[PDB]
Amino acid sequence: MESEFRVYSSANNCTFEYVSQPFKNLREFVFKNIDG
Amino acid sequence: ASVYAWNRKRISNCVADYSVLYNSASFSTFKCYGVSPTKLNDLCFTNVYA
Amino acid sequence: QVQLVESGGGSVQAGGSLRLSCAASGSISSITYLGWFRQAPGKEREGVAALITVNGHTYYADSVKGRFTVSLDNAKNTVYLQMNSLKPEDTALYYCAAAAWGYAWPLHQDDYWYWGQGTQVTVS
Ligand SMILES: *[C@@H]1O[C@H](CO)[C@@H](O)[C@H](O)[C@H]1NC(C)=O
Repeated sequence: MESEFRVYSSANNCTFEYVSQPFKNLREFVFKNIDG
Repeated sequence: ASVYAWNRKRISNCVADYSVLYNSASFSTFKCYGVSPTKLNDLCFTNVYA
Repeated sequence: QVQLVESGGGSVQAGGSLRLSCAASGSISSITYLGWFRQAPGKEREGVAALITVNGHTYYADSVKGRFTVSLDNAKNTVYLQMNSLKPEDTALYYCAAAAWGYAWPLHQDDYWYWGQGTQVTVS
């Protein structure tokens, strides 16, 4: 009841990876993609 | 790797200095086609598969 | 864009000394590698000496190892070839070659070189 993982089963043809570090809370984001 | 399995590896988001390759004192045939080796470190290009 | 004029030839007895030079004119900073060629009568043109302009490392053939040396003069833009302890098998046509693509050992005729006019070195 602390772990569940059934979102994908596919591990072929990877190109890129990136690992970093991260009602009461309001979170905001903007997603846009210009010229790659 | 072998010549039946020389993989087209994507090694990305790095740097690679070639001055230590220049003073390695073990090279036999250093051949850079297209661009001169003297202007290889200061200016780069994309698709840096090895 | 690279023009080479060479000199320093002549005749000498075996055991003597000679000194070749090869003056470079044009795009001096694009030249990365100086190779000295040698063509015996009845033989294919082979490689004797090598010089990297950036690093200063020298390469020598097995028949000229311990007797032949190569040096660079950046003030005069002229590579030097000093011959010590000569033997009469060295009677050949000598050539100087300048490269602008990198350094390659051993020397090969089929690659791109800027070729000199050639000089005669005769020993006996
Ligand atoms: C992996 O992706 C590349 C990029 O399009 C493609 O060329 C290649 O054929 C793919 N490999 C396989 C086994 O599908």
